[PDB]
Amino acid sequence: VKEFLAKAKEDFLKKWETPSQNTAQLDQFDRIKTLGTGSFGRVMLVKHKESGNHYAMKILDKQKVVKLKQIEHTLNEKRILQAVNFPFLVKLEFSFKDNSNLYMVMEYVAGGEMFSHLRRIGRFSEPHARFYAAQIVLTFEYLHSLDLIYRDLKPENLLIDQQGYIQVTDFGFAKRVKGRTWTLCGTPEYLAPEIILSKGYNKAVDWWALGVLIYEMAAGYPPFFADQPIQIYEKIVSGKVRFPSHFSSDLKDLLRNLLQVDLTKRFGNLKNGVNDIKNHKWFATTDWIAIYQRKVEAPFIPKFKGPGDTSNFDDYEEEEIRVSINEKCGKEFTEF
Amino acid sequence: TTYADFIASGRTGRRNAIHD
Ligand SMILES: O=S(=O)(c1cccc2c(O)nccc12)N1CCCNCC1
Repeated sequence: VKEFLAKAKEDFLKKWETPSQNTAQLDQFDRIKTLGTGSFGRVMLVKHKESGNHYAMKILDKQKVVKLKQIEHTLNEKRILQAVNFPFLVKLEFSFKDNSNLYMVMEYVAGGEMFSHLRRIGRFSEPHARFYAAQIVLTFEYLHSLDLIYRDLKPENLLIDQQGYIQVTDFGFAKRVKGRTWTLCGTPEYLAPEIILSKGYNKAVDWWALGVLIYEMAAGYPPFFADQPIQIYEKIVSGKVRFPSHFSSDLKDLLRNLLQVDLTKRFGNLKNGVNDIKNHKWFATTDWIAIYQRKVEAPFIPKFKGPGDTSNFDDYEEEEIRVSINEKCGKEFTEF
Repeated sequence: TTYADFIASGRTGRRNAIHD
């Protein structure tokens, strides 16, 4: 582990210090279909004419990014994503920009969002959930060792690849920070009490989010849900959680430790770091090495009717890609 | 049931992030 991380960090820093840029053009691709939508732009299934390969191209309207004051978070996303490298992290193939947009070409993960499958099937069996959880556990061990904080873990941001494994996508709020940060961001249901209470936080919020995910995958619904966000935050800070009667005793224990309001006693944030999690009973049958290597059998394998298939994604209205004849927000995105 | 309440809630669809 420690040996591994050490090398991973040296590779990350080389790219972190000298990120790549303008490694493609819009015309080197064929726009096929919208795979999802965001606030600054849509993610489109695209085809690299030269290689004939399929990619998920994330488009960001520079002006909208500026209106929402997401400039730094956006630069954070491209800078971090172009430098990391882990099995369960979607890879950024190319990145470029034009008069009005920023582009990030990622690998296309046909399997679809965990969200879709999870909502449809209702809930995952504990073993099934343990499978995905294990992957998130290692992915965070990786990310955090790089001084990175993901800040937006949720079913919507996890894709299932052809082998049935997880691919974390969307680093919109990822940040490289040693020490503590204060930005209020993330998704309501998954927010740590610290964030909601504007007290300054760290990686610990990623572990609390892990608890929320595991609970949602196991129960079929979040540990804290309501109709209005404010009602949700009230539930979160109350340090009161209810578990489905079917949750195993081990599972409930692991969750009581993750959804720990007291940063002094929250798994992942103790002297034993992540090991307090890896060595937890609920993960007894989990062979961590076997997971990182993708040797373990995937409990679910989304199949596709061929390359370019988008049957695992919802349908969105198709918006044309317009590019002003005038450069927009040039100085703000110079390093992109 | 908890499940029922969730399914009848308005937050079963894709949830957006909060910038602010
Ligand atoms: O950019 S996304 O991570 C995304 C959505 C659909 C298919 C993808 C794909 O296949 N690869 C990488 C990212 C993808 N995204 C959509 C915007 C809202 N955030 C949730 C997921």
